[PDB]
Amino acid sequence: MDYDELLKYYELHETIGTGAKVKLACHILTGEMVAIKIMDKNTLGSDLPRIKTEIEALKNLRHQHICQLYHVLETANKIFMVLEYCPGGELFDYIISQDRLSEEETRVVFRQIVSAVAYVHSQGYAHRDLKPENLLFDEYHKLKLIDFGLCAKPSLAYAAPELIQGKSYLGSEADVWSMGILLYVLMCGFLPFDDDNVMALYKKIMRGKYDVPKWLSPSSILLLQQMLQVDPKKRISMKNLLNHPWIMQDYNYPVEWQSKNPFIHLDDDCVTELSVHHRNNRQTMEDLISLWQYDHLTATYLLLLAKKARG
Ligand SMILES: COc1cccc(Nc2ncc(-c3ccc(C(=O)NCC(=O)Nc4ccccc4)cc3)c(OCC3CCNCC3)n2)c1
Repeated sequence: MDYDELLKYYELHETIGTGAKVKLACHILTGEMVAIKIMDKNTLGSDLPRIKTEIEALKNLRHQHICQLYHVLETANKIFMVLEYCPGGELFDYIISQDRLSEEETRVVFRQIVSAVAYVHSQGYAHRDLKPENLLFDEYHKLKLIDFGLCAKPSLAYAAPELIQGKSYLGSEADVWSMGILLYVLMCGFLPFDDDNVMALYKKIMRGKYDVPKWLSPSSILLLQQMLQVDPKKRISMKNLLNHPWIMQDYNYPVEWQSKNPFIHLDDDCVTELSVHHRNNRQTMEDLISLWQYDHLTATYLLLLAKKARG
C-alpha cells in the first residue's frame, strides 16, 4: 500500500541510511539514480507540521551546493522525498579517511560550504545544524549541503554557545559559529571542543578556548578567531566571509554564492525530451513544468537536466 505509487516511477535499491530511512533508487524514465527519504506520518506525530516546513524551504532552495529535491509523494502513511543521490558520501567520512585536509584542500571545500550557507541566508533561512554529516559529495566530487535532522528554519559539538543555553539567537550567527567548527575539523581532523561528558563539553563551548595545532598557518588561526567568538555580535558577518583574505588566497575572487540552477529559465532540450512522454503539446508542457508542483513531471524535468549536465 505505502510503496505502490512510488514503484510506478522508481526501481528501489538498498537502504543507504537511517535516522527517516533513505533508500537508493533509480528513476525509471531517465535511468538517473536518486536517494529517497522515507518518513512515517504516525511515527512523526506532533513533529509532522515541521516536515511540511522543511519541504517548503527545500522547494525554495535550488543551488549548485544544495542537495536537489525532485519529487514529494504523500500516501496514507508515508511522506517520500526524492532527492539528489551523492555517491561520494559524507564529508564526515572523507575527513576521517584523509586524517585531516591541507589548508589548500580545506579552502577548496570551505568555499563550497560558504557558497551554500550564504545562499541559504540570502533566501531568508538559517540551517542551524551545520556539521560534516550534513555535507555530501556528488558524482563530480563537489559538496552538497543537506539537513537530515529537520533543523533549518525560515550536534552539540557544532552548536553555538547561545543555541545551547536556550537564549534567543540569530540563525545566521549560529551558522557562522558552526562553520568555524567545520573549518577547524577540516584542518585538524578533530573537534576544537570535545569531551566524553556532555556537561564538561558544554563548559568548554561556553568558555571558547581551544588548542591551536602547530600546522595551522597564521591566516587560518585569524579566520578561526573571527568565526569562533562566544559573543555572537563579535562573529564575522557572512558578507565579510565571502571576500575574507583567507578565503581569497589562491583564488582572488569572492565566493560565488548566487544560484546557477534556475526556476525561471527552462532548458529547451529537456522540455523537448520530456514532451515525447506526454500526449500534450509543447506549450502545455512548459506551463506545467513552470508550476513546480514537485510531482513526477518536476522529477523528470530536473533529472533530464542532471543527465544533460553529465554530457
Ligand atoms: C556511497 O555511500 C554513501 C554514504 C553516505 C551518503 C550517500 N549518499 C546520499 N545521497 C543523498 C542522501 C540524502 C540527501 C538529502 C537528504 C535530506 O534529508 N534532505 C533535506 C535537505 O537537504 N534539506 C535542506 C538542505 C539545505 C538547507 C535547508 C534544508 C537525505 C538523504 C543520503 O542520505 C544518507 C544520510 C545518512 C545519514 N547521514 C546523512 C546522509 N545519502 C552515499
